[PDB]
Amino acid sequence: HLTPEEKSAVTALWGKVNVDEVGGEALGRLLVVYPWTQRFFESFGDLSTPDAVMGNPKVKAHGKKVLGAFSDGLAHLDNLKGTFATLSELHCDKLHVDPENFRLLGNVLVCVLAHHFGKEFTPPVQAAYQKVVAGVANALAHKYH
Amino acid sequence: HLTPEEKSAVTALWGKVNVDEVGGEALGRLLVVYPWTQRFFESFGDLSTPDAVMGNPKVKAHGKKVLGAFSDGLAHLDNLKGTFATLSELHCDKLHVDPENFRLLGNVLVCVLAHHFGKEFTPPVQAAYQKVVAGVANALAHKYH
Amino acid sequence: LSPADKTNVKAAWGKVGAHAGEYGAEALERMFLSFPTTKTYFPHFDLSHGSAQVKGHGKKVADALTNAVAHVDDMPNALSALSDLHAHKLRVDPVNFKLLSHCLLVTLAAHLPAEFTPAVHASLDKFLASVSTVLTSKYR
Amino acid sequence: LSPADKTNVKAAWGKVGAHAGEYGAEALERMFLSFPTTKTYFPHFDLSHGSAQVKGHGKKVADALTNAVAHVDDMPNALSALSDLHAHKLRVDPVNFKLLSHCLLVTLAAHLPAEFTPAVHASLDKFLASVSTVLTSKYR
Ligand code: HEM
Ligand code: HEM
Ligand code: HNI
Ligand code: HNI
Repeated sequence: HLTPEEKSAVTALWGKVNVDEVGGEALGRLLVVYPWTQRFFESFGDLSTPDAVMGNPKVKAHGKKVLGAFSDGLAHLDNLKGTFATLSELHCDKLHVDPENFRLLGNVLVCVLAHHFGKEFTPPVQAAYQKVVAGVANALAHKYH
Repeated sequence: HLTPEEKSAVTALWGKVNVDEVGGEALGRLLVVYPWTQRFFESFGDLSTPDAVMGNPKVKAHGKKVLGAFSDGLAHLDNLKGTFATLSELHCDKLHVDPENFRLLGNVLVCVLAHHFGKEFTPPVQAAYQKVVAGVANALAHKYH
Repeated sequence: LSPADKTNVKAAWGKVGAHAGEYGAEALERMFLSFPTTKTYFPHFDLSHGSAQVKGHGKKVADALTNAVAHVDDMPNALSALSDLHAHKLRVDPVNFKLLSHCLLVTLAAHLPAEFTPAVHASLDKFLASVSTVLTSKYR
Repeated sequence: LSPADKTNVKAAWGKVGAHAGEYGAEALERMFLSFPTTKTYFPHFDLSHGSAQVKGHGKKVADALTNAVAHVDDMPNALSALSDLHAHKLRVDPVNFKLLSHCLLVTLAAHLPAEFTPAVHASLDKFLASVSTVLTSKYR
């Protein structure tokens, strides 16, 4: 739940996000900044150095997948649980990703937005996206709860 | 969401719990082990040394109210969100408590149940109580989500 | 903390310059707007946009970090005075440090894009974390 | 970490003694049963009750803590070989460390009542947070 000014800011800035190098930059930085997340992607090959991760095609392609889900959820703001239900049980039941890593990826995404948009990603715009990423992270952790 | 045998073990051990002391001990241990939690209890007084926290009459009396809230939760394991509706609102909107502190108090309670029951508190018994204290914390965190 | 993480932080904060006081102020500004619960720790303060109290406290926060980068191996002894403030008197929930550490990372990425590389970012998140753990080190 | 904590941790392991390997094995079983996710790091292991390999692995975790309590002041260099296999090879989530520390505290609580006091509890949890911080200090 958020104000229409937040709804406008979150959608206007997401319209500038292309196509996507942001998805790969976020998944990449999660594997770099928090290396324990690499275990879930052991079949992606080399992830030994930050460059190996950023230059990984399997990471880049999977990056496109994760950011695509965010875009889907950004339309279905009012119902985040039903939208991410088909993905919550995946990560929960047998993939076994600790729900803290959901909040880490959300925050890393927010860092990528600040990196790519700069001064455009103003503090009230960050605040709006925070409510969104907390939402997505909670929606992807409903199956554990 | 527990096994029938788990519910038998949980209720059996709980019926042997000293309602007068176990509560105050869990709250006391929380304030000694994690002393940032003392910011929510400065009205209680003497919390300087570990000996003062455990002797504190308000920590003991309040601990008793907290243990009561766990008992309620055990009685209605299938309606935890509902059992802690006013408390989730109180702890979230009124008190500011971070949901991670609920997870810590529950874990300190498990330590207290191990300290009082010894070898009677076997690993499958703890396994069943982890599901409970995780349930209570999640339900007590429902108002942010 | 790694030797490579030590140079990565030293290079990135060496490029913040005297505008560190503004970056700290921005980070605070961000934390208050993004996580309003963190405002309980500041009743004595005015947290509106462009406030002198936020700019002054931002300077206090950033200079403490400049003191931290210089004493990368001497952190529990150099930031001892502040560990007494944050852990003994303020008793700030360790979660709040995670929120400010995050907001600062956002500020750095926004103002210094060429510097904010995945390798630099990782070293800073590690740096801020070990700074955070020192300020919340001894509680009894 | 205060030397007041040391007069509790060292004295606590003084009542542990030979039962170290025994308590380490119980903590791992407590962890596997209470948190079935931690099992992912052990598919090449027999996780059944009374398994000699969990018992043997328990002894290893136990002496590693005895080695850590000895070299308390300079813990990163002492457990660097451990920091190399957990962080780099196995890629263990830091949460799983909090889980083993909790289970280790539950074991000590269940076996040493007069010895598991609020002071020792706080001192052991701090020490366990530190030991698990050392096996998380080198992440790239
Ligand atoms: C997770 C288990 C917890 C349970 C079951 C629990 C339960 C309760 C209950 C039943 C009360 C009594 C409400 C009242 O006085 O009317 C209470 C009050 C309170 N709790 Fe919690 N609590 C828990 C965790 C926490 C934690 C972790 C903190 C802080 C670190 C906290 C801080 C407080 C405070 C400050 C009050 C005083 C409320 C008042 O008297 O107005 N609680 N809690
Ligand atoms: C990056 C980590 C942090 C650093 C380096 C930092 C640094 C400082 C410094 C240098 C001071 C002033 C020193 C003095 O007055 O003697 C200060 C004060 C304070 N800090 Fe922190 N701080 C940090 C994080 C936090 C967080 C996360 C909070 C709460 C959410 C917080 C709350 C306070 C408060 C309440 C004061 C006193 C403010 C005043 O009355 O002037 N700090 N901090
Ligand atoms: C660190 C682990 C991790 C995190 C934090 C994470 C966080 C997220 C978040 C935000 C919280 C979202 C929206 C998201 C979205 C996705 N993930 Ni996640 N994923 C993670 C590990 C995976 C893995 C692993 C897969 C593939 C599963 C497999 O068996 O290969 C995955 C697959 C996906 C898919 C593709 C579905 C499919 O298999 O067809 C999407 C979409 N995801 N993941
Ligand atoms: C759940 C994951 C996990 C955690 C939290 C964890 C936490 C700890 C802690 C925390 C206090 C300590 C002191 C510790 C110590 C050890 N671990 Ni850990 N280990 C873990 C997974 C392992 C695995 C996996 C191995 C390899 C065992 C084997 O033989 O295959 C391991 C091996 C060891 C060894 C043996 C290495 C050797 O032979 O030199 C020691 C000692 N450890 N581990």
